[PDB]
Amino acid sequence: VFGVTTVLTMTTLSISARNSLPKVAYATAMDWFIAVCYAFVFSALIEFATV
Amino acid sequence: DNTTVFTRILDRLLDGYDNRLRPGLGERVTEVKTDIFVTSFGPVSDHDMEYTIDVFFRQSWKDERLKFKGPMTVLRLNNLMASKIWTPDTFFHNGKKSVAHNMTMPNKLLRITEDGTLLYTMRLTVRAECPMHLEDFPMDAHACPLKFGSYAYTRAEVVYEWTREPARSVVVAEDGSRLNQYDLLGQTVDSGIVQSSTGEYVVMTTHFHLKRKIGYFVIQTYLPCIMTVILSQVSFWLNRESVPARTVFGVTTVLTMTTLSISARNSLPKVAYATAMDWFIAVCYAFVFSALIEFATV
Amino acid sequence: GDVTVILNNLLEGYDNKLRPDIGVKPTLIHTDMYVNSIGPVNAINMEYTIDIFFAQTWYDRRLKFNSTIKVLRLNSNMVGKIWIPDTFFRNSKKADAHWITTPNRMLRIWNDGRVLYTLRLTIDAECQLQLHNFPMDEHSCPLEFSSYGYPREEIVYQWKRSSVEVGDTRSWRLYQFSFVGLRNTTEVVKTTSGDYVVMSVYFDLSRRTIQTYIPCTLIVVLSWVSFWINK
Amino acid sequence: QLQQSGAELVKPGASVKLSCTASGFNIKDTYMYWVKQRPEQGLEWIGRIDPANGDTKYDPKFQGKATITTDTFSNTAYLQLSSLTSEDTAVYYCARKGLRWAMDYWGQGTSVTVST
Amino acid sequence: MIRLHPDGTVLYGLRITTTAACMMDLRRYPLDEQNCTLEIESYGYTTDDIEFYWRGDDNAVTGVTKIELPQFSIVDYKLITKKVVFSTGSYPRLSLSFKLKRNIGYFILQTYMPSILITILSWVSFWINYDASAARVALGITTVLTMTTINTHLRETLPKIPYVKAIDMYLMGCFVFVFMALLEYALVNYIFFSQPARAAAIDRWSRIFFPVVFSFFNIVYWLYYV
Amino acid sequence: MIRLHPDGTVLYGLRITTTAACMMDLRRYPLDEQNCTLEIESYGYTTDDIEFYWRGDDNAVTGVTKIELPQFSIVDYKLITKKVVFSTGSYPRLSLSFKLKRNIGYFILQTYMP
Amino acid sequence: NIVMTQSPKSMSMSVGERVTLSCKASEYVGTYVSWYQQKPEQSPKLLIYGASNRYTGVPDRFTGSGSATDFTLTIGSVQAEDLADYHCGQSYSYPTFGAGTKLELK
Ligand SMILES: *[C@@H]1O[C@H](CO)[C@@H](O[C@@H]2O[C@H](CO)[C@@H](O[C@@H]3O[C@H](CO[C@H]4O[C@H](CO[C@H]5O[C@H](CO)[C@@H](O)[C@H](O)[C@@H]5O)[C@@H](O)[C@H](O[C@H]5O[C@H](CO)[C@@H](O)[C@H](O)[C@@H]5O)[C@@H]4O)[C@@H](O)[C@H](O[C@H]4O[C@H](CO)[C@@H](O)[C@H](O)[C@@H]4O[C@H]4O[C@H](CO)[C@@H](O)[C@H](O)[C@@H]4O)[C@@H]3O)[C@H](O)[C@H]2NC(C)=O)[C@H](O)[C@H]1NC(C)=O
Ligand SMILES: *[C@@H]1O[C@H](CO)[C@@H](O[C@@H]2O[C@H](CO)[C@@H](O[C@@H]3O[C@H](CO)[C@@H](O)[C@H](O)[C@@H]3O)[C@H](O)[C@H]2NC(C)=O)[C@H](O)[C@H]1NC(C)=O
Ligand SMILES: *[C@@H]1O[C@H](CO)[C@@H](O[C@@H]2O[C@H](CO)[C@@H](O[C@@H]3O[C@H](CO)[C@@H](O)[C@H](O)[C@@H]3O)[C@H](O)[C@H]2NC(C)=O)[C@H](O)[C@H]1NC(C)=O
Ligand SMILES: CCOC(=O)c1ncn2c1CN(C)C(=O)c1cc(F)ccc1-2
Repeated sequence: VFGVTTVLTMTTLSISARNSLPKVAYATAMDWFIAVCYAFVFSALIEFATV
Repeated sequence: DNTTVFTRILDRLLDGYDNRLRPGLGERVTEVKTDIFVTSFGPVSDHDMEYTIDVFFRQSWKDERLKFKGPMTVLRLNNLMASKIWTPDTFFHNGKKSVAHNMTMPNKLLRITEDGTLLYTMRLTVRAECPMHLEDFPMDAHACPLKFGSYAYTRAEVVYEWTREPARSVVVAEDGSRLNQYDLLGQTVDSGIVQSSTGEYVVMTTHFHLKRKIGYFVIQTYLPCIMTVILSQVSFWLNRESVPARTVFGVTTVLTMTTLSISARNSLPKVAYATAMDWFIAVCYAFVFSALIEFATV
Repeated sequence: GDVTVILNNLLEGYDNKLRPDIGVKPTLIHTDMYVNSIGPVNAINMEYTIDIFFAQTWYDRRLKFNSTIKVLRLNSNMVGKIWIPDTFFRNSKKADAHWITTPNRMLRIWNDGRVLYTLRLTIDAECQLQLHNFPMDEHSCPLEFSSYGYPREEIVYQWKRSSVEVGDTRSWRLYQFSFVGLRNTTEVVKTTSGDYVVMSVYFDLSRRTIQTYIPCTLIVVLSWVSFWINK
Repeated sequence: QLQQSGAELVKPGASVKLSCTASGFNIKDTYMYWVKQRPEQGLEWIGRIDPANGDTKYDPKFQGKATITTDTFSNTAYLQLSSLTSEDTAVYYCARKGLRWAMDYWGQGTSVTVST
Repeated sequence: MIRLHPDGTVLYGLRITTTAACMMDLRRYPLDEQNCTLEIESYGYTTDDIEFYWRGDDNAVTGVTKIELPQFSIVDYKLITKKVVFSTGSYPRLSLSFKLKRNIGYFILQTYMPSILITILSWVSFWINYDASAARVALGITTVLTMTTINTHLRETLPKIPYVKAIDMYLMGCFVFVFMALLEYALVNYIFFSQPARAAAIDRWSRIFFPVVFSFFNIVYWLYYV
Repeated sequence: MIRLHPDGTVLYGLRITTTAACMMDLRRYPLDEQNCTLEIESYGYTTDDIEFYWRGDDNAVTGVTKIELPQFSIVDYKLITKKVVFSTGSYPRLSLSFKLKRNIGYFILQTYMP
Repeated sequence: NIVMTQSPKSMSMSVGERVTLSCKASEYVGTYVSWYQQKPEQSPKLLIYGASNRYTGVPDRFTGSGSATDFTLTIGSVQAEDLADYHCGQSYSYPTFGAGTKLELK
């Protein structure tokens, strides 16, 4: 439940975050921060899955 | 001075020409000839129920006063000349918001033959209105009309006739169908007479036929329904002892049906009655409840 | 041949700015309109679309030609010259006439004055929308027109015998409502300039979310099946 | 309104030329048709000419066997047959389009008989 | 502008802004090539009175080397001269045409990965012992509904075009895969009680046959639509 | 309209639809008071050339009471007369300003109580 | 090619009686049917053009009605001279005529 909560919040955050900004080829200086949030939360999820 | 002869001819031609009077006022009626060359058939809209069409609306009528004796025998006059001579008023009985282009110079060619026969054509962008019947959605085959008739002149003064034989008048271009949902079939033309409070007016008619394509909706909604029903019928082959498994299996099929129906019914335009897809979705949605209640009584 | 002579005689010594009978009793314009279709009606914007064929008639002593020609029709090229009465729609938000091929206007001058002037329109009007009466709700959408620059002492409207028509009621494209009735009233309105005679035609409509709240409550009640399952 | 040539008698294999003269109107306004009628049978369409541009069409069964040319100045339309067999022994008409594409004015018709 | 000359050579230049319409084919979307056009021609004069031709085929069109699109990218532009015949005459035409090619890296990760992940997770269920059947049943159900929800959510952010695409065929393929996997497990669960060796073989054969067929299908797909 | 008079008093009237722009401070949303305005001035004539003044100050603007917005409510309107200085000269100006207030009861139940 | 089936083939009716003919059109023809009268050894004449429209100089008893693909001629009080041949022919496309009907009085 905890992990599903975190995942759903991250996704619903990322949608609007990238919606407020135009669609350019390169990655903005906010895509990196979102991707680091994302990588940490899914690393925690994989850790839970293997434990 | 090679243009002076033509300028003198033209100035003598317009000497005392009264544009308010149609040709042959007290004599025989004026007989306008019409012809359409649809360049591209625009995007039909279900919500607003309007369809955009592009035309090269051609006209031709015999005016007696413009006859001349000259060397060229066909005057290809400019676009400004078209306003001074008589030009028949031809509106569209069911066109909401049309537009005549003015891109780089008004798009109107005016040809005067030696006999007196004129030619007059525009490049309109018509936006008509066609009522639809969605009772067979999404398998409907409905026909959108287009009615254009003379205005301010009764039938005793102006009569429209198709330029060529009616089968070969309304022509659609080969690759002009910039249309995605539907598929074009053909054309149908039919003269007529429409009586009103003012008088009897002549009214040409054109019917364009349309048939919706189903290939998208097959892989969109129907096939997920069939898959979900087949999946919900799988429960019977599960073991009767594993109760929670069968319960979850039955509930999730209803969940899938709800998601699928919500996703599908959104694109449907608003109507008062029930469309033909609604019955299929309702039955596809009731069979899973049947299977669930069956599991319950078991 | 002679019609050009008649027109040139009518237009000589004719002044466009002045309405007929400026010093004596006011002109009496008769009005008659024909509703073609009623556009989509929405409750949010509180407005609706209509498409009518406005037609109005008035005597005029200066157009009194005498000849054998009883009636002369005219194209729209003549409207600019002779007098034409200003008439705006007080309820209009955005009104535009139609010029698909040419200006859509008609002009008919009978033997003794009595000009006829008709023209197509397309109007967007504010309809006072109320919803508490539901299921017995009966919305009334007004359309009221009146002169702009002339007081009651200088112009007066009046309807004809029937003066309102409808056609093809099945194809009016309106879904949530349904056409029921139609009435007509005349009033007098006082404003900054003076007193204006305000015609008014307003016809009634009746109504025939709930399909979307069910999938939410269904999933809510259905999630509870978890509880009675063994731990 | 319309006149045609007198009765024609010709041997098979030859070619005969028929004429339809229009008096009272310039043909360059309307079209011109040609219709044949066998004894005790229904009418049958042959061709169609436009004197304004010279365009012509033909019944696919008569294509190549009939030729329609017009003289705008003398105000007449001519129908010249090809090598004709002994079969087509019938009356020929010339018509002018009416209001709703109904051929209203008809000629008296000429009789072409193929004999030896 | 108007710029006369001593020998009568006028030069007339406007400054216009056209919202042209070009047929776009999205069957191969996302990775597709679009050829958009702009046809210039006369209207009142036939080919007997006027003639059109580009004034220097090399430098007839400039500034294309500098245009920047947010998504597409210019590849090549050509110049054509034709003669079009309508029902009234033969009109002169000139044409401007330049292909468009989309960027690749942004959309692929956004769209394709979730379905591949769902298919791999549906594969994860095979290793589980047949004793704890409820777990694999729950997995085979959750994968189906998660895939359906992913499809429904993806069908909104994409541009609404009512004809068949390639990404839709791909998603339907993945849906068929997970559905076949769940039917396979249902069969195994029903037939096991009569004969254990049948299921003990089918598990080890399916574990190696699903990924092979999946990779073969993807190889065919990415060979034909790239 | 054009209305002449025996003493030469012309009267010129129009019927205008203006999509004017007013600045809205939303630091206090949704419990805020808005001051949206409409500013009018001459353009080619300096203050040595033309003079603006409201006619019938009490009755300069009419029909405000009948106005009813779906979300706001017209509390009060005031009238102003000024002289503005630009780089080219001194131009006259008139102003119309009326406060706007929100209906808090429509937002209380929908936002705060959860 | 459009084909025009006319029925009946031949019918006889007494004087002053009601007579009705039919001209079924296989393909589509949008109200361009035209009825021609041919007395023996003369030239055809135009009775009805379009549908329910009488060409000038035609008596009042000749009346017709039309539809999309079904067409009907309705004579009123038949007279002595009205005995002739009647042909229905569509001009929606390259025109073609019907077989023809002969009406002899009895
Ligand atoms: C601020 O600036 C803007 C732009 O700079 C101003 O807008 C312009 O306002 C003027 C003043 O009225 C207009 O001139 C007049 O427009 C009317 C009606 O216009 C209609 O048609 C327009 C196109 O005009 C025609 O010509 C083209 C050529 O191809 C044809 O395709 C058309 O079919 C037309 O025939 C069209 O653009 C207009 O649409 C717009 O305007 C309406 C109304 O505002 C809007 O609702 C729309 O949404 C849209 O924005 C409109 O449809 C014409 O009728 C006038 O021409 C006649 O009248 C003159 C004076 O009476 C006369 O001198 C002319 O010769 C002509 O008269 C002829 O016809 C008479 C019968 O009607 C005869 O009796 C007579 O003998 C003669 O033969 C005139 O053109 C501009 O069109 C308009 N331009 C634009 C782009 O909107 C704005 O007004 C300015 N604001 C202020 C406060 O001043
Ligand atoms: C984009 O689409 C346009 C048309 O929609 C393409 O234009 C076509 O280009 C070809 C060139 O490959 C033309 O062929 C030419 O044929 C003439 C015949 O004499 C000859 O000069 C050459 O052999 C030449 O190849 C063709 O006429 C032209 N127009 C068409 C097909 O209608 C265009 O090539 C497409 N691609 C690009 C990058 O523009
Ligand atoms: C919306 O904001 C404007 C901007 O301030 C308000 O206008 C202001 O109104 C007050 C009084 O209504 C003006 O005060 C006046 O100052 C002159 C200066 O000589 C004085 O003579 C008057 O007796 C009065 O005190 C003030 O100048 C004016 N501000 C501007 C910039 O014009 C407006 O009132 C606000 N809206 C509402 C509804 O209050
Ligand atoms: C009731 C007054 O009606 C008009 O003022 C009117 N003005 C123009 N027309 C009408 C009649 N009318 C309802 C039409 O639809 C119509 C149809 C035509 F083909 C030609 C003109 C008109």
